[PDB]
Amino acid sequence: GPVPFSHCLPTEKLQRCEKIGEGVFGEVFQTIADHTPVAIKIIAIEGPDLVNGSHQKTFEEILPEIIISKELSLLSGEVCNRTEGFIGLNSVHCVQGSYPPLLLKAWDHYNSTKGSANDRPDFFKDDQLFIVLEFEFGGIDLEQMRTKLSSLATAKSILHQLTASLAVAEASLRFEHRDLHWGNVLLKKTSLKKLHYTLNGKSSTIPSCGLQVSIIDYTLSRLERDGIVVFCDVSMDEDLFTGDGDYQFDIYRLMKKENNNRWGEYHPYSNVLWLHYLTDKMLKQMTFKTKCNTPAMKQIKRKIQEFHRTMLNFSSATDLLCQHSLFK
Ligand SMILES: Cn1ccc(-c2ccc3scc(-c4ccncc4)c3n2)n1
Repeated sequence: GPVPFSHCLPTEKLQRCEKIGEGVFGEVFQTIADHTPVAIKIIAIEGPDLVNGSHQKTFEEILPEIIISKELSLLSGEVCNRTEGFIGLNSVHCVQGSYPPLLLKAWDHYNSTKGSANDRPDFFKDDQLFIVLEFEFGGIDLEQMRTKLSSLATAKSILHQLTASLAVAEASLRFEHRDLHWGNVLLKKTSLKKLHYTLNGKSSTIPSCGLQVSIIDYTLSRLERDGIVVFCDVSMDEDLFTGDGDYQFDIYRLMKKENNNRWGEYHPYSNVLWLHYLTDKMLKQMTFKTKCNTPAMKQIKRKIQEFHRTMLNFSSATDLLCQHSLFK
């Protein structure tokens, strides 16, 4: 059964913890094990207390996120349908105890530097259960990189990586992310010039432009094996479908329109919608350190604009990857 925090986070690992994200779900810390950054996602479960204004998940209610995390991580090791484009999962632990004071330290630093929407997680008792997910460190989200990318060539690499990753997960797992807003796309330096994927036994490469993309956050995600479907049933959620101020909140409505409010079904067109929303962010809200000044550059720009105009007439990330001119 469950282990103390110290089994996941021995002192040295606790001491190098630094907070890098948060949600209603809980907290994400970066730390170092064997000279290697990792991301620790910590989720309180099974307790009656509100956390960040919401009821804690049960073990059952958190299983889907663990299952989907695992399935997508394992694609990096598969043969017919292989991608590294989802965040690697290193380990999952069920932990019991009060929140480590050293994590409160890191939580405070973050709250005074960047400010938190969360409760200070200091009210947990020594019986409190958490799930600790240890992920590879995927880098920084596209939203925080709004002003940080080199050029629209980078934008194309990112759309290519995302399209291939989703297409491999479509082919393998009948996967839909269902929440791939620009907070859920992480970017990391790679020295690899070419990134590799395999779709239904056919291997290809994507120019990195120095970035490795990692997809994160499976809150809303859906996939299946041998006809067992893991999905988040939002048929009755009301809030999710009433946002505005961003194309993001249209996608929730366009998904529900596409799937007739049946979230158990496979509608890979949801992945096309999210890729459309991301293409839209690339063209409208990203600002690049270099514009498209030279001929070849304006070419790429027109191709991404042509992608923006055309991609919604494709049925899946698989259909885009295989049939869209952007990728040829
Ligand atoms: C199921 N799942 C897989 C990753 C995630 C997630 C959620 C929120 C946040 S906020 C920051 C990260 C993160 C950053 C860097 N490297 C990995 C994860 C993050 N990761 N959830």
